[PDB]
Amino acid sequence: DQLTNDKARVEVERDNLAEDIMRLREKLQEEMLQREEAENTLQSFRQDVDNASLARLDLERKVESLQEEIAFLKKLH
Amino acid sequence: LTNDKARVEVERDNLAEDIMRLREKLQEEMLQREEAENTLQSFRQDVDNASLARLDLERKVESLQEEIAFLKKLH
Amino acid sequence: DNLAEDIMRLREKLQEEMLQREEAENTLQSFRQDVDNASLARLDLERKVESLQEEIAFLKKLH
Ligand SMILES: [Cl-]
Repeated sequence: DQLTNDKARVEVERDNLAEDIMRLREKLQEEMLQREEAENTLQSFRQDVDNASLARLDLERKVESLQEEIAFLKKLH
Repeated sequence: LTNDKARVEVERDNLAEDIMRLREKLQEEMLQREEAENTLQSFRQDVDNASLARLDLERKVESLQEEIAFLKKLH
Repeated sequence: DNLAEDIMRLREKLQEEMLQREEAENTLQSFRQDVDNASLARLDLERKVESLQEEIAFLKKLH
């Protein structure tokens, strides 16, 4: 009968909508995870950069000292 | 046949709830995305500053090397 | 009918978010390369500074 077919069809449409929403949800969650990993990696990079800043500071101090010494040695000559 | 209407109302209500949750999670995702963006720009600034600083440091080191060579030539 | 449309809308917005995230991770990779290069240059400058200290010590020994 056409009635049962129409009923089944309506149910199928409902199922399509629900599935579509599920598809969006899951993809969104994938984006969430990837975002999280990206954040972690970026933070590691932050740490690395900060350490590099420390080392660079030390090297700059050393270079200043060397500049003073060279300055004096040039004063001598 | 009011039951037929009731069932439809139930289905639509459930679908509506799903849509809501989807919207909320999407909004949160957008917020976190904003966060990540700001953190990214900040990190870029840090990288640029670091590069500039060590460029200056490189030039200073080179100048030091030159002065050293010049002083060593006097001996 | 506000379900089949609000679904397409959220889908489009989601796609935009995905593209955004892609651009973001690209930028992140670029940052990775930057970090590597920075490390190389840093080590190089460290060795240079060491050498400078040695030569300075030499010049000081000459006096
Ligand atoms: Cl450095």
